[PDB]
Amino acid sequence: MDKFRVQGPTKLQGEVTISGAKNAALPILFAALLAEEPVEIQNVPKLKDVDTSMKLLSQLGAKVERXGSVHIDARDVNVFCAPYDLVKTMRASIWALGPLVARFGQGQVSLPGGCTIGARPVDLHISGLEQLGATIKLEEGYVKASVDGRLKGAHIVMDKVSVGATVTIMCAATLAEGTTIIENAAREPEIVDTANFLITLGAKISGQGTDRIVIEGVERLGGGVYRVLPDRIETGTFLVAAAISRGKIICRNAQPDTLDAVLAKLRDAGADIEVGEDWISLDMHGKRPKAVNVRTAPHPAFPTDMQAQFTLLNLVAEGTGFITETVFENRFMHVPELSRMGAHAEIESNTVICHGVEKLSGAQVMATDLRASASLVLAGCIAEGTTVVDRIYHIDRGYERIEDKLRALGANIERVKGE
Ligand SMILES: CC(=O)N[C@H]1[C@@H](OP(=O)(O)OP(=O)(O)OC[C@H]2O[C@@H](n3ccc(=O)[nH]c3=O)[C@H](O)[C@@H]2O)O[C@H](CO)[C@@H](O)[C@@H]1O
Repeated sequence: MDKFRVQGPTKLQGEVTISGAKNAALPILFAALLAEEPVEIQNVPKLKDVDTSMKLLSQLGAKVERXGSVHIDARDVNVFCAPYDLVKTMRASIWALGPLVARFGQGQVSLPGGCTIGARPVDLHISGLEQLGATIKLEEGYVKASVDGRLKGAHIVMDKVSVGATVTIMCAATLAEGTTIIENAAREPEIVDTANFLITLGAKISGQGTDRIVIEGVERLGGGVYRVLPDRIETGTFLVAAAISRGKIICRNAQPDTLDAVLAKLRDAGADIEVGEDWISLDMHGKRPKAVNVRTAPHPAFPTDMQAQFTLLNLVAEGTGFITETVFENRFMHVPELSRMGAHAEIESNTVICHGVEKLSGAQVMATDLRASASLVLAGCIAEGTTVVDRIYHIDRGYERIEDKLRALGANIERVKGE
């Protein structure tokens, strides 16, 4: 079991180049199952989930390869049951279902894996596909969908906002007969990116980025070339790294408009932030950040994917701040671990009350999920002494070369293989 051994304290400062969004690359890779011509996807991060997705697509019969850019030729896909081992290791696998039923009339996928930060049901994906005409049966952990002929467009009012289900419905709708209107659609930047990728292939979609997406189905999608947008969560993670470090960082290959809420909160924490067309700089001017109150919610509000990181920020900030997590019900797994490092926090229902301390102490901590793992590594960088983060495999799912990137900022980190 690989771990990260981190020696602190170290001030993280310098520059970092942001990789493509984990969460845009993934839905785009699965959306490629709809493509009847080859596609080249550029700026795809080298992440465990991307590798898993490529193997999954290959096992469905698509020709897949990469390198910098990922190439997919799904013309001859001929297997419609996603392999269990690949499906259970990440959340993104659920996205193989919609394209398979929309293009081939059938698809079978086991319930997905991914961070265990909640029960994470897929009822909205199922309900959406059923509204488009699919028949779905759940048996022995597999979601089995089928339709005789094409799906048919429908006016779907999502009764809960969901990033993943919005993607499932939007992608499947592109091959349906007629027009689909998705109400209460998730507005995340990755939904916009996925929609634009689909449009590149010939899909007819509008409203992406708003609560109402309209899709006019077409007979078939072609191919194309598309570059994935920057990872806003990786960007926020490194901005937080600089903030808690009382340092400065410039993030290159960034997309500032995907982070309005996060940047505003960092300014509230005392950060001096500037933005360019494709970069973001943060400078603490050597000052300890000020605690902030945060409430997570769907985009454009503060993202749940930055919650663990801001929990860390508050725990070393001046004063008391709270973070209310409204999106997932089991996303405070990092709190007990940070407490092992000297943090002062109390959990009250869906809110963590943080009381910042001057400095954390190194300790043996356990990564419990993706964003928690990144938060513990950052904690290790600023803590006094040695920190060992166990089960760091979690970090490889969403951060490309975080070890190298942190080292370039001044971190003393070593990946230790086998205890
Ligand atoms: C691979 C990927 O893109 N992952 C991101 C995506 O996941 P994901 O797509 O799973 O996020 P969702 O938006 O769907 O989940 C949000 C909330 O809706 C619930 N829900 C979701 C689907 C469903 O069918 N029924 C249901 O009840 C969830 O369990 C959760 O309580 O968005 C999340 C929220 O911004 C991020 O934190 C994840 O990193």
